[PDB]
This record gives sequence, structure tokens and C-alpha cells, in this order.
Amino acid sequence: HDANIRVAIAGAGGRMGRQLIQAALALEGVQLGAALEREGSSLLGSDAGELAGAGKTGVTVQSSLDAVKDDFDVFIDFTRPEGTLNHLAFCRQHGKGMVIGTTGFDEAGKQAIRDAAADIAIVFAANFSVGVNVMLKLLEKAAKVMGDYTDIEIIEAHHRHKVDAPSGTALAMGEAIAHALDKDLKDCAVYSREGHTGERVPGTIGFATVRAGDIVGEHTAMFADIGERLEITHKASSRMTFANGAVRSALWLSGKESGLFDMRDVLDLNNL
Amino acid sequence: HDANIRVAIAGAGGRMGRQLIQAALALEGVQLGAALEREGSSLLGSDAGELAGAGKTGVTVQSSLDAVKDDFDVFIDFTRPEGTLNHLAFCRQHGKGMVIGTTGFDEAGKQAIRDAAADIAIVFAANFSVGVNVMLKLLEKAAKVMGDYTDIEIIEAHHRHKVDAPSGTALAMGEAIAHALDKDLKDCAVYSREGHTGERVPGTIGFATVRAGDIVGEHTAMFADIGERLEITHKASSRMTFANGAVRSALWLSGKESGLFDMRDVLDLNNL
Amino acid sequence: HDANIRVAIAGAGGRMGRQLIQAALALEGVQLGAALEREGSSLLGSDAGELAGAGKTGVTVQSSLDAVKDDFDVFIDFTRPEGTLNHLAFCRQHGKGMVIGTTGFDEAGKQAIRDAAADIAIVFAANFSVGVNVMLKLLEKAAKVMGDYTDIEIIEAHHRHKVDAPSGTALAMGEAIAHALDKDLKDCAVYSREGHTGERVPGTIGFATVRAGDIVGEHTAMFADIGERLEITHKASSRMTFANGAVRSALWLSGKESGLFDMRDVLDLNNL
Amino acid sequence: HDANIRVAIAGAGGRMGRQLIQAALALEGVQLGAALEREGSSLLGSDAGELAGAGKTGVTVQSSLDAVKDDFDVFIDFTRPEGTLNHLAFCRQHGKGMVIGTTGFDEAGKQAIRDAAADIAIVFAANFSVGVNVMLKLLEKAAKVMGDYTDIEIIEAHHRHKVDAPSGTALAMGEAIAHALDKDLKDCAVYSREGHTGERVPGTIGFATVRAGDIVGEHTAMFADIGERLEITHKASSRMTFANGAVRSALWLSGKESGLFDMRDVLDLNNL
Ligand SMILES: NC(=O)C1=CN([C@@H]2O[C@H](COP(=O)(O)OP(=O)(O)OC[C@H]3O[C@@H](n4cnc5c(N)ncnc54)[C@H](OP(=O)(O)O)[C@@H]3O)[C@@H](O)[C@H]2O)C=CC1
Ligand SMILES: NC(=O)C1=CN([C@@H]2O[C@H](COP(=O)(O)OP(=O)(O)OC[C@H]3O[C@@H](n4cnc5c(N)ncnc54)[C@H](OP(=O)(O)O)[C@@H]3O)[C@@H](O)[C@H]2O)C=CC1
Ligand SMILES: NC(=O)C1=CN([C@@H]2O[C@H](COP(=O)(O)OP(=O)(O)OC[C@H]3O[C@@H](n4cnc5c(N)ncnc54)[C@H](OP(=O)(O)O)[C@@H]3O)[C@@H](O)[C@H]2O)C=CC1
Ligand SMILES: NC(=O)C1=CN([C@@H]2O[C@H](COP(=O)(O)OP(=O)(O)OC[C@H]3O[C@@H](n4cnc5c(N)ncnc54)[C@H](OP(=O)(O)O)[C@@H]3O)[C@@H](O)[C@H]2O)C=CC1
Repeated sequence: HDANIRVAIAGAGGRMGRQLIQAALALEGVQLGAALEREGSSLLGSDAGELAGAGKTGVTVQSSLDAVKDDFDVFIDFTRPEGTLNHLAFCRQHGKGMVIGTTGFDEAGKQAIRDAAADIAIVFAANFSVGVNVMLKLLEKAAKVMGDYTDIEIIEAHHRHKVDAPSGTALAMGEAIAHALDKDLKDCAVYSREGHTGERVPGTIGFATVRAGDIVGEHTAMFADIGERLEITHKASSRMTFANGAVRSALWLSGKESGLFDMRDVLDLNNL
Repeated sequence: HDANIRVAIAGAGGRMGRQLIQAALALEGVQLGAALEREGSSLLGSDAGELAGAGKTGVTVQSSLDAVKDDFDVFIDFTRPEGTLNHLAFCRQHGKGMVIGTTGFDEAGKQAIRDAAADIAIVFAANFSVGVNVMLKLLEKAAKVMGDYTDIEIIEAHHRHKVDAPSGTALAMGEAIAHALDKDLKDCAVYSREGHTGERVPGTIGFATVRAGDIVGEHTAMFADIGERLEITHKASSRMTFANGAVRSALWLSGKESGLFDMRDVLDLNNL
Repeated sequence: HDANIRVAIAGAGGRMGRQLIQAALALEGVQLGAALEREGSSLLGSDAGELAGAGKTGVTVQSSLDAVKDDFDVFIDFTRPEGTLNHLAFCRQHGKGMVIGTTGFDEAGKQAIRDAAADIAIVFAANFSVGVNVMLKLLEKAAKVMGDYTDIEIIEAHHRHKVDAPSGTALAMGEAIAHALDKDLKDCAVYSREGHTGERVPGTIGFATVRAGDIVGEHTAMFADIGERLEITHKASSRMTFANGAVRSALWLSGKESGLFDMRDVLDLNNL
Repeated sequence: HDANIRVAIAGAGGRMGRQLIQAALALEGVQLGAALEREGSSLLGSDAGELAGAGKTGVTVQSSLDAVKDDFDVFIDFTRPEGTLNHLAFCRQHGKGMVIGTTGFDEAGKQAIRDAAADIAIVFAANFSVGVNVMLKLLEKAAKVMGDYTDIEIIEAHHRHKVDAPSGTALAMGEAIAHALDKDLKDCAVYSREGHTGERVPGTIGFATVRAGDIVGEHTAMFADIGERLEITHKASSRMTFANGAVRSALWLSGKESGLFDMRDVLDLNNL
């Protein structure tokens, strides 16, 4: 973009690395600091931010943190925990704020992130979608006013290769609702409906799961009464949803140096 | 309406009787012949077709077939099998064509209907919705062209008091698809998805069931490939869907005296 | 129901009167006080709350406020402004709290309601649906977090006899969003899309209108970004949605004697 | 894939070229013959079908028809008419069957294609989606049985950069319906609904248009009566929908040498 805040994207030729580029490129106030790749890297030294399209962007694919350690303000990581912990110690070193989307840390791993945060400002989250998060927060506002009367159902659709049912986002939805109602999902979820099964039990939260084709991800929570239904649905079209939120956080970091934050923090969901 | 074909509606103050009235009233070419009720009947003798609204319609609620046996052309029954078999023998008698929507006959019951039909023209079906039927027929046209590539899923929503999952209409959908593909539903249906369950198996037909509030009935069959999905959905808002189809059949009977027909017959689904 | 709070429903054989009955009947903590009708009334004196089904309920259709003025706690009115102003002065008189859903008052009319409220606790609103209202409130929470990035679209479907486009609920949605964004609907609404019309202008709020069959009312607001969309949809199935909210308000009145409140008040939407 | 029929994909590094690769790769019975690029081409000589992922595929990006003119059976073109007419004359020459998706020919252009077809088997269509086409064909089957009663509405959603409203696919839908009913779209379409506009006129076909974010393309035709609605919806997720159909046609060509065919031909839509 070119704008007050400067961004490096590690994992440059990766699935998210690509998107994180166009995002960075796109979002006002954030400008593409650096673009890293992995040594063996064929996109190395040059192939300068033209994964995201946009021909030429000025910035160039590197391999060294210190080779560029002054081209960027915030470090954006969607890599592997082993890279993460690398990037981590260098970020801490040079007071570089991070945005971490990498998953799969172990416990040792999280503590590190957590400790680094004493000296550096980090955004670490398991879901960078703004839609999802906003959605999880509206779900409890709706649950407080309707949760009691209504029949609450959760319907999710995913591609044919999704191996667990229901998804985690769905379970997360279930959980927000449940907690809004001072209930426990464990005592009211219903994951299947087959055969003869009496009338629906009040207070239950049932789950319906659709697995087909290439569906990136769709989630709907329904608040159904006699006479009406309220639905809040989230449809993900691409992994650009994750990228966008990472970048927004990157822009939000600008001006922090504190601790450990999440999308709630970025999104001020707590005062919504 | 007042129109070339004349219609009596038994069960006049019943759940369908009411609707069958407005329908009869509404549909061009069909005119409200008579409106029966049950002896004890408080709507008796008068309360003349003003369940359907329309103030006054000329026709009057009776109790006797022979008290009116010449006010109507086709007899419309959505009652109880015990009434049905009554109405039956009088219809046969006076060469009165019937439209039967009543359910729950036993085997003795169907044979009778079937036998009556040697002398009289009857429309007997378990689902009078035109939408449903049309839908079942488009489902096999779509299945023939896409059935092979696609992931076919069936999603149905019903009120909180529906006691079986999936519905019969859903199973019927499954069955049309399956037969279009020379398959057997029994070997490919999947009614639940809970927990860890590997990637979706090709050739399967999964079912997703939603039970909430007052939903009259919603059915969707999805044909999902990489890159796209075709959906065919049927939403029932009221039991007017059944009434409408009964009346249409009543109009179609006009000019038949043959056998036993169904909605396929009425709807010429076979040449669609 | 029989429960701590007691309710009279004027307009007893009217379109809402019927529903307001089943509601009153249904909702815990509210019990069917009285059921009024209009003098000429054929449901008079007896036909005791059996419009809502439930055979017999104990309460009996009357014609006189003072004939029953002590059978009920809160007065529920969905009538005509001319009845309203009647009911009004008697409610004020006997410190009877009201719930008014009647529409079409003139200015003289509202002032009266407003004045009555100095001495009596009234709930007066133009839309008693809880779903709608909750929905209008989630719309501005979503607008504050996403309103800026997203393309916000509003899609509404109504029966074939709806004569204005878009509906008022839709316009209301537009308006909540717009105000959340310190904008003015007037400068960004787009009600039609026909022919050649360049790319969508940022910051706009477009409206899409569907008019078909018997659709009671469906409203969807979409928050669309690159990569995802959040939808909040309200589907009305019956006019039971209005009835339910009226009764809930009736229960909420219990313990008030103050002024003039609305669904916001009943629903504590302000602290949501 | 490697399979009885052999395929060359011109435009190899283009938007469709990429997808046409994975498709070819994916579809049973079709095997990736050759992959062309344009002289200046950096993916030249090698970068062998690894745009579609799949690391290495054996086949290699070339520049010469005769450099490969015996590596493939059917020629797949989604290029520019100027390339098309090139590819054309060489296909004719070596009795190579074509699949053409390129758009924008002029009249001179179509005649050529049409003439080439006297000696060669070509599939030329403006929409290679199977879903769309199947859909257009189910639309007229539904229109014949319901078209008369129902209120038919067409709702389409597209990204924020779509410049005409409604889309061509939508207009095409309108047109199939209209012709099924021996009507003319021109006398019954309704493209906008704004302001005060009386009840919906019977026999009309209204259009509702949604323009937001990155929506690839969604189309729904609704058949709405009192009491129910049938919907047939097509959702495009990617341009893989076009690629898939091109390849299927490529496989269908196998064994033809005749004329000019379209997706109707490939899909046997005429006997469906
Ligand atoms: N938090 C969220 O909202 C979401 C998180 N993700 C997470 O983000 C990460 C990225 O996903 P994705 O893009 O699909 O994965 P990919 O396989 O696409 O790529 C990972 C990238 O990181 C690079 N890389 C891998 N290991 C290391 C390492 N040890 N040191 C340095 N660079 C490394 C890879 O380079 P190379 O292959 O060439 O070595 C590649 O560029 C994953 O952890 C994923 O789970 C994804 C979506 C959402
Ligand atoms: N085929 C289809 O598409 C559908 C069929 N139905 C079927 O149609 C029938 C009607 O349903 P519904 O209207 O809900 O039922 P209801 O309970 O509403 O009423 C049945 C009606 O039949 C009358 N009746 C009952 N028994 C007899 C009898 N022995 N002789 C004469 N009249 C009789 C009743 O009068 P009273 O109570 O006063 O004696 C009442 O008028 C049922 O069999 C139902 O399953 C419903 C929807 C769809
Ligand atoms: N605020 C909201 O959420 C909504 C409000 N409504 C409003 O509520 C009202 C009720 O609607 P609806 O039920 O359809 O209307 P209806 O025509 O169904 O009936 C009105 C009722 O009021 C009675 N009535 C009419 N005029 C008077 C009068 N002057 N004094 C006493 N009783 C009177 C009628 O009796 P009779 O005919 O026998 O004289 C009838 O019982 C309307 O104002 C409507 O706009 C409806 C839905 C929602
Ligand atoms: N029929 C259908 O269902 C659909 C058709 N299309 C049509 O297919 C075509 C492809 O679209 P798309 O992939 O987006 O376009 P692109 O811009 O992505 O690429 C066009 C491709 O053709 C190559 N090319 C362009 N001109 C010529 C030429 N004169 N001779 C040889 N090769 C040529 C380009 O190479 P280079 O840039 O390097 O020269 C590139 O590989 C378009 O006509 C499009 O309208 C797309 C979707 C659907």
C-alpha cells in the first residue's frame, strides 16, 4: 500500500503467504515491508510480491531477518511452530511486534509466545476471520435475548475432505450460546438425528452437518420460535478471510508494545 | 368459483376441509358443489363456506350424501378411512369421481379403493403437493446428468414436534435420486455425522436434519461438485399446498372415468 | 396460562385477537384475564377462548370494560384508534396498564397516549416482533465493526400484495446501519439495478426486493467482504410473532406504572 | 490422468489454462496431451503442468502446434479469437477436434468456426458450466408444470465489479422460462421495484440483483404459489465450473467428427 505501518510476511510463497500479500497490499495504512522465503527458495531475492498479482511492488523476497530487519514494523507469521519460535526470538530482540497465525504449538510453544509478550506486542489467534469473531459475539447477544424461548440449531457445511463433525467453528458457536445461557454444551448438544426420535427436547442445541464438494466453510446458527426465526450465517469464500484479519491486527498493533492480544482485542469485541 | 366442474368437500370443518374450501373457491373451472360435516355438526345446515372467508358462497353445510348428491361432480375426501369407505360406496353408486387424500387405510382399505376404481375415476395420493411431486421428478432429471460426479446431500427442516428423522419426503427424495442412479438408498445413505469421521465417501447420500419451532416443512437436495452446486428446494408454508393439489386433481378428473391415478397422472409427470 | 399477571385482549375475534389468545394462553406467568368483543358480537358472552384452540379456558367473551374490569391486570389492544382511545380512558381511570399495537393514530392520538402515560404504564410500539427488534440492534453492532469495509446489501421478500418497495422493516434496517456509520440513508441507498450500471459504489447500501405468493415477510442484511459474508436474516412465519411480543411486554409491564415504553424497553436493548 | 483421450490446453498459464489443467488432470478417461504457451513464455519448454499443483505430470509447456501436434487428441482453447482462428486452421488441418470457450468472435469469426466444423468436430459454447446448463433445462420443465400458477422471481448475486444488471445467466433463465410459457420476456420482465408500486402483476417475471464483495456468481429462480415455493439455485464457486465442462466435452468429442455442438449436445439435454 505504502502507509504509516510496515509489514513483513514470512512464508511468502505459502498458501496464506500469497494472500497475506494481497491483503497487505490492499489495506489502507499498511505497507508491504518485507517478504521472506525459505533458503532453498526459488522465489528468492526476486519475485517481488507478484504472487498476489500487482506486477511489481518494490519489495523483494529475501531469506534473512537481519537482511531486512529494518524494512518492516510488524512481523506476520503463518508458517510452522519451528519457524515461529525462530521468528519469535528475533522479533523480541529487535522489539518487533508480531502477528501469529501459525497453529500447532505445544505447551512449551505457547509459553514462549506468552513470555516474549512481556517485552513485545503480539497478536496470536486461532482464527483470524473478522466475520467469525464478530459472529461469535452477536451470537451471545442474541442468545441473551432469545436464548430462552427459542429452539437454537447450528448448521455447517464443509468440503468433502473435512474429517471431523461438527467443525470447531460450529462447536465454538455452540459454546458461546451455551455460555450466554449459563449452560454447558455437553448437556444439551445433539449431534445426530436418525430414526425414531421423539419431539425435540427443549433447551437442546442440535447440530446438522453438511459435507460436500469444495465448500470452504459455512456456518449458520438459527434462533427459531413459533412465528419466526433469526439466522446469523457466516460464509467463507476463500482464505482471504484469515489474511484480512491478520493484516488488520498488524495495523492495530501499531502503537502497542504490550502483551498478548487476540482478535477480541483487535476487534474491541469486549465493548461491543 | 362457479365453473364447469363441481365439488364437494367432506370434512368441512376440518383442518384441510377449511383450506380445500378456499382452494375450491379460488381455482378457475372448479366450483364449490357441496360442503359436508358430521351429524353432531354445529356448522351444519348453514355456515355456508365461511371458514375459508368469502362471507357467503351460496353452498351450505349438509350431513347427507343423498341430501346433495346432485350438487357436485367430484368428491373431495380428507377425513378418516372409516369415512372414506363410506364415501367410497356412495361415489361408486352414483358414478361420482373421487379425490382421496385420507391416509391410514389398511390393506383391506386400499383394495377397496382400488376396486371401486373399476367403475369410477379416483385420484388417490399420499402427497398432494404439486411442488413436492414436481420436485421429485426434477431430482431424477438432475441426478441423471450430475448424479455421477457430485456429492448429493439432503437437508430438511421441520417443527419441533416432528418425531421421525428424516422425514418421508426426504427419504422419498433420496430414493428418487438413488433409483435414477440404479443404486439403493440402503447402500449409501448417511443419516448422521458425529465425531471423527474420515473424508466423505463417494457415492454416498448424506441426510442433515433440522427440528425447530413451527417450520411446516423445508427440503433441499444439493448437487455439489468442485466449483459449483445445484440446489432444488421445496418450502411448504401452509397446508394450502395439499389443498391446491387436491383441487387441481378434481379439475383433472373432469373427463375421466377410468381407474386409479396419482399426482404423477394429474401432473403428467411421466411426459415431462 | 394462569399466572401472576392477568390479561385482557380486546378485539377478541380479530386477526390478532385470535393469536394474542394462544399467546396469552401459552406464555408462563401470564394468564388470560378477559376477552372482549364488539357489541354486535356473535362470540359474545360465550365462545370463551376457543379461537386459539384449547377447548375451554374458563374466561368468557364480554362486551363491557366495567363488566370485567377486575378480571385483568394489563390491557392488550390491537384494534382501531377509535377503540384505542376508548380503552385508553378507561385504563387510565382504573390504573390499568396497557399494551398497544394498534396503528394509525393521528397526532392528537399519539399525544393522548403519551399523556395517559403520566398516570399509567403503557407499552406502545409499531412492531411487536422480538426477532425484528433484536435484529435491528445486532445490525448496528455488526455495522460498527464491519460497516466500514464491507458491501452492505438488504434483501427482502413479501407476498404478492405488498404495495411498497422496500418494506418499512427493510428501510428500518437501512437506517440502523446508516446511523451506526454516522451516515444518512438518503445518501447511499440504492433501490434499483437495471441495465448498464458501473461497478458498485463503495459506501452504498443497495436494496433488492422480492414479491411473490404468500411470503409473510423475510429480511436479510448482508455484510460482504472479499473472502466472506455475514448475514442476519429474519423470517416471519405468521402473525404470531407480533402476538408473542405483545404478551411478553404485558408480562414486563407487571411492576411498572411509569411512562411510555417500547420494545427497546421491554427487551433491554439498550444494555445489550 | 492418462486415459483413452488426449488433451492439449492452449493458454497454459492463463486464468482458465491453469484450471483446465487440474481438470484434465482430474477427469477419468482424459489425459493431459500437451500444454501450450505464448512464445515470450517464461513457463515455456518446462514448468510442466505444475500450475494445477501435482508437482510433475510428464507433459511440458511448448510453443508450437507441430512441435506437439501428435501429443493430443482434442484441442482445448480459452484464449482470444485471434489465437482461436490460428488454432482453428491447424486443427482442421490435422483433423484435430476442438473445444472452444473463447469469446468475442465477430461474425467473420463464427462463420469460420462453423465452416471448420464441416471437416472437424468442434464444441463451441458461451457457458461451459454443467450446472448452469442443466439448470436452464430444469427451469423449463418446472415452468411447464408450474409456470402458470406461480409467481416466478429471479434473484442473482455477483461481485462488486459486475457492471450489468441482471447478469446474462439471469436473463438466460428468464428467457427459458418465458419461452416454456410461449411468452416473451420483453413483455413481463420487471427489473426494478422502488417506491409505491401496486400489487404484483400476474404473469410477470421480476428480477432482483445483489452486487457485493467477491461473489463469483449465484442464481436462483423461484416458483412461488400460495402455500409453497420451489427454488432452483446455482452457485458458482470458482472458474473450475467452466473448466470441468470443457473437459467433459473434450471427453465427449472422442468419437465424433461431425459438426458443431454445444453443451446441450454434450449433456444430451435434449433427451432429458
Ligand atoms: N490462525 C488462522 O486464522 C489460520 C491459520 N493458518 C495457519 O497458518 C499456517 C500457514 O498455513 P499455510 O499457508 O496453509 O501453510 P503452507 O503449507 O501453505 O505453508 C507454510 C509456509 O511456511 C513456510 N515454512 C514452513 N515451515 C517453516 C519453518 N520452519 N520456518 C520458516 N518458514 C516455514 C513454508 O515454506 P516452505 O514450504 O517452502 O519451506 C510456507 O511458506 C499454518 O500453521 C496454518 O494452520 C491458516 C489459516 C488460518
Ligand atoms: N394426502 C395428503 O397430501 C395429505 C393428507 N392429509 C390427510 O387428510 C386427512 C385430513 O387431515 P385433517 O384435515 O388434518 O384432519 P382433521 O382432524 O383436521 O379432520 C378430519 C375431518 O374429517 C372428519 N371426519 C373424521 N372422521 C370421519 C368419518 N369417519 N366420517 C366422516 N367424516 C369424518 C372430521 O370431522 P369431525 O371431527 O367433526 O368428526 C374432520 O372434518 C387425514 O387423513 C390426513 O392424514 C392431510 C394433509 C395431506
Ligand atoms: N404493532 C404491531 O406489531 C402490529 C399491529 N397490528 C395492528 O393491530 C391492529 C389489529 O390488526 P388486525 O387484528 O389485523 O385487525 P382486524 O381487522 O383483524 O381486527 C381489528 C379488531 O378490533 C376490533 N375493533 C375494530 N374497531 C374497533 C373499535 N373502534 N373499538 C373496538 N374494537 C374495535 C374488531 O372487531 P369488529 O370487526 O368485529 O368490530 C377486531 O376485533 C391493527 O391496527 C394493526 O395495524 C397488526 C400486526 C402488528
Ligand atoms: N466459455 C466459457 O464458459 C467461458 C469462457 N471464458 C473465455 O475463455 C477465454 C479465457 O479466459 P481467461 O483465461 O480469463 O483469460 P486470460 O487473460 O486469463 O488468458 C488468456 C490466455 O490465452 C493466451 N492468449 C491470449 N491471446 C492469445 C493469442 N492471440 N494466441 C494465443 N494465446 C493467446 C494468453 O497468454 P498471454 O497472456 O501470455 O499472451 C493466456 O494464456 C476468454 O475468451 C474468456 O472470455 C472464460 C470463462 C468461461
